[PDB]
This record gives sequence, structure tokens and C-alpha cells, in this order.
Amino acid sequence: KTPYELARERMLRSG
Amino acid sequence: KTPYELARERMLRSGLTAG
Amino acid sequence: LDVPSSSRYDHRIRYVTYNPADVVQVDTVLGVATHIMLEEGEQYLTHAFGDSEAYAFARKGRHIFIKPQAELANTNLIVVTDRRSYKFRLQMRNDRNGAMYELAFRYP
Amino acid sequence: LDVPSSSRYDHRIRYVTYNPADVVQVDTVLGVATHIMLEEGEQYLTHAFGDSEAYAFARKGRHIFIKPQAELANTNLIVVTDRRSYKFRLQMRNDRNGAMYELAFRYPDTQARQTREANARAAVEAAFEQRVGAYYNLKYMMSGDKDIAPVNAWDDGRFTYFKFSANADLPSIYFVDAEGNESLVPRTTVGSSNNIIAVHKVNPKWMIRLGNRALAIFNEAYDPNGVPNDTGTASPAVRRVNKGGN
Amino acid sequence: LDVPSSSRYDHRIRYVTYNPADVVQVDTVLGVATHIMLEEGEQYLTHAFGDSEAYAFARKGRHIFIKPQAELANTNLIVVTDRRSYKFRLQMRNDRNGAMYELAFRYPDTQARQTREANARAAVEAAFEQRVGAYYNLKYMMSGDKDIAPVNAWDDGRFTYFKFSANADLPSIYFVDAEGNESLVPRTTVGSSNNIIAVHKVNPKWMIRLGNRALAIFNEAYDPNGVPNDTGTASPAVRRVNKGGN
Repeated sequence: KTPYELARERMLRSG
Repeated sequence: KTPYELARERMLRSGLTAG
Repeated sequence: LDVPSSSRYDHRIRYVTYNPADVVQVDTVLGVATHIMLEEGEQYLTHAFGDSEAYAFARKGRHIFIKPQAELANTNLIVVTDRRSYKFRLQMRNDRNGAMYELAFRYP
Repeated sequence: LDVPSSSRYDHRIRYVTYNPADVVQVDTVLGVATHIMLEEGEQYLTHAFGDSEAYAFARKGRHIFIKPQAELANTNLIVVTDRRSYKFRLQMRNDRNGAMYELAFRYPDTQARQTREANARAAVEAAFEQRVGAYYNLKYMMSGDKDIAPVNAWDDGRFTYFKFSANADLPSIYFVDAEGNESLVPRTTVGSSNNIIAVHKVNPKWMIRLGNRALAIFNEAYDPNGVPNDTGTASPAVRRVNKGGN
Repeated sequence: LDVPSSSRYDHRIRYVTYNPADVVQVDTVLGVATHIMLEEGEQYLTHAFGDSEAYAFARKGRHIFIKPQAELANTNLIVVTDRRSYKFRLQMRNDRNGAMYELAFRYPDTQARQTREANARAAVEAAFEQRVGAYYNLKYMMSGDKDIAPVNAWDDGRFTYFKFSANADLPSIYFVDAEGNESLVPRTTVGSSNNIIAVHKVNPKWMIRLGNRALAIFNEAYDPNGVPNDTGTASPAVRRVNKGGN
């Protein structure tokens, strides 16, 4: 899970 | 499950208003 | 399909004239919120996404914010108020460039 | 099968006229919500699908939103109002192209009713301001306290007009009957500067009072007959009709 | 994209004019908070992030604080208020140099709005004080207690003006009718030093009273006709128009 992938996950999850 | 298939499942599942 | 036209100081702010017979194409990138700005004295009645899960919706008075919450989030947003009904063709742009921070309406 | 007509700007918004004896065909795709537009003031009673779970139904007053929710959603949606029954043939398009964002209904009879009343209003206003076919009586005398006098008194056979100057207080005007008794009479104030008191009667004699000063106005050409009011308004070019029916 | 300009003392305090057609670039380094304030008396309404979880938000009143909470926090912020809507572009800076401790705005749009209303007020006041085409009556006489007398009396056809000196008390002025009875007439006090009482009527006789002293003032050039008030205001160059319609 590369940090950019985690950044995309955070972008999709947050409100 | 390719992303397009999951997208279609999401489209079918969705309601009109969230909440 | 009225694509909104940007301001001359930045492209992140677009403007569009209202038309009850035409949709507004909305270009959304990942990780931005779109401030859709309604007319004064207008009371919100009901909105209906193409997918409630593909976008996040927030409304305070006549302010509207939408934000993609899932991949391939290509839907349509129809918000209906007392005076008129708005139409947006939400289309997610994968390159994360050329967003639209604010959509501002014009009325003939 | 009444195929809706796409708008000249975009093909997504389509307009078709209501017909009781036909069903409207809709071409819906996945993931788009169709805005069904109802007439103002209707009453949603119920609705009915041939397959409930195929589509998602949300309503708020006169605003119906429908989206597909299941594969191969080929069914119908019947919505009944207080005044008519709406019939849809929900056919699910397969390519996700050419959706129907809105389906606006055109109603012929309501178009005709709403357009005629504006013409009637404009014609009625023009006919009040027309003001022709009137004879003016100017044979008016006065005697009493001249400091409360009008500068002009006349009548058109329906109302009597007393014109007062700019610097004059507007007095109170009373109806004098055959025995000399005074009684109230309705008045309206007209003119560009509210300088005319129009009373709603023609009489042989009038009494003008302001404070402790009294003035008598005499109609020296009193026509007992006058012009009959067959129209129900102040002018012969406008007619008062019984809307209430009942 | 508005890049703010740093103060000449330290690079951590930056300034930019507000512009409702351009976003402000904010560069946030990890581990510091960028203090943001709004113009005095501005009602904070709502805010929206690109990533609610990447940044923090602390606000009390008009003071707004943010801070990065996650790696790679590259989003925006739209703070909407009652008069405007600040659009930011937050770009987390990797090398932790050139931080911002405070963002400050200088607001020219509020001044541009405040100045227009002054222009409109000045226009209407100019229309009112453009008095032109006026005729003045000076044929006034007096008898009685000359110790309460005006130094000047005149009328312009619509109002009557009594001018009193600086050392004189302003008395009460009454309307005298043809029988000799007094009655209240409204007045406004005008002039640079409030030395003129302007009554809102033209009359042949007036009564002035202060204590147990009475002065009678006679209009020797009384014009019953006057100038009619077609416009609804005190000048013929300003019109009172119906706003409520209805």
C-alpha cells in the first residue's frame, strides 16, 4: 500500500 | 472484480438521497 | 450541456447562466469540494443524485458542496427548489487537474 | 407510445403532452435519476410499479425522482393524481447513453386557460382607461360658504365629481334627499394629485361640510333616468361575469 | 491563483486582497498551524474541505485555525459566510520551510460596495435640493406681540416658512380657519441652525403662541389654486413610486 494509494483512500473516505 | 463491475454494483445499490 | 466558463484570474472558478432546458457539465477531480452557489431567496426542496454513494452532499441554506466519494463517479445531480430546478452532469476527471472550486450561476 | 421530444439545447430533457389514452415511453439508463415533472397543485394519491424492486421511487409534493436499481428493469410506473392517471413504460436502456434527465408534461387545456386570462386582464385595463361614450353634466350651482367650494363640479351620468384646488382642504360631502335630510354616500378620491372626490351617485342636491362651514351644490340639469348599468362595472366596455359558477 | 505577499519582517505572515474570482494559495508545512481571521463582524456560516481528515479545523468566532493531520494533504478549503466565500488551495509542503503562521486579508470589495450607496444617497439628495422653477410669496403681515415675531415669513406654494432669529425661542404655530378657530398643523424645523419652522400648508392666516403671548400672521397674497402635487414628494423632480405593486 504505497503512500499515494493511502492518500487516494483518505480522499475517497473523508467527508 | 474489475473496477467497472464494482461501479455498476454501486450504481445499482445507490439510493436517491444519502440519509 | 453548458460547460461553465472560468474567471480571468483563475480557472478554478467557473460561471454559467441558468437555463431550464439545458444541463451544466461539472468536471470533478479527486479530493476537491465544489461550492455550488444558489440564488438568494431560494428555498431548497429536494435533490436526487444519480448515486448517493458516488458523492458527498452538504447543504447549508442555499450553499451546496459536492465531493466524490468513490471511483468512476459519473452520475447526475438534480436539485429542485421553489423557483427552479438545477441539473448537473457530474463527471469525474482522473488526472486531478483543472478542478472547479466554485460554480456560480447567472439568470437571464 | 408517445415518445418525448428532446430539447434543442440538450437531448437529455424531453417534453411530451399529457394524453389520457396513451402511455409515454421512457428510455432510462443506469445510475441516472429521472425528474418527473408534475402540474402545480396536483394531489399524489398512490402509484404502482409492475416491478417495485427494479426502480427506486422518491417523491416530494409534485416532484417524482426514479432511478433503476436492478438488472433488466423493464416494467411500468402508474401514478394517479386527483385529476388524472399518469402512465409510464419504464424501459431500461442498455448502453448508458441518451438518458432522460427530465420529462416535462405539457397540458393543452391549462395552457389555453392561463394564456386567455392575461389577454382578458390587459383588455379590461385598456377598456377602463379607454373612457369614451360619456356625456358630461356641468350645470352645477353652489351657495353657502364659498371658502370650502370646489373649483369644478360635474357628473358623467354615473358618478359626480368635485374638483378641489391644491391648497384647499378636502371636505366631507353628503347626499341631500327630497325633504332636506343628509346622508352618507360612498366616495373615492381620484385625479393625479388626489384633487377630485368622485361620489358614486347622481343627485339633484349635495351638501359639503368642513368644520363649521357648509356649502350647498345644486344639480340644475338633474336627469332622473340616467344611463342604466347593464355591465356591472363603471364603464360600458367591461363586463362583470359570474366566475364562481355554483 | 493568488500567491500572498509576505510582510517585510518575517515570511510567516502573508497578505492578499480578497477577490471573489480567484483562489488563494496556502502552503502548509507539517507541524504548524496557519492562523486565519475574517473581516470584523463577519458571520461564519459553513466550511468544506477536500479532505476533512487530512486537515484540522479549530474556530472560535472569527478566528480560524487549520493544521495538516495526514501525509500528503493536498486539498482545498471553501469557507462560506454571509457576505462572501473564501476559496483556498492547500498544498502541504514536503521540506518544512517557508511556513505560514498567519494569513491576513485586505478587502477592497466591501469598500467598493460601501461607496456606491453613498453615490445613490448623494444622487437622491441632489434631486431633492435641485429646487428650481420656484415662486416665493413674501406678502405677509403681522399684528400682536412682536416679541415672538419671526424675522422673515414666506411660502414656496407648498409649505410656509417662518424664520426666527438666533436669540429667539421657537414658538408654536397654529392654523386659523375662516371662522377664526385654530387647529394643529404639522411642522418641520429646517435651516442650518434650526432657525426656520416649515409648516406643511399654505393658509391665509396663522397664529403664533408662546406662553401668554400671541401674534397673528396674515397672508396678503393667498393663492387658492396653489401648485398641484403630481409627484407625491415635496419636489417636482422626484417621484414617489409604488414598490409593493400589489
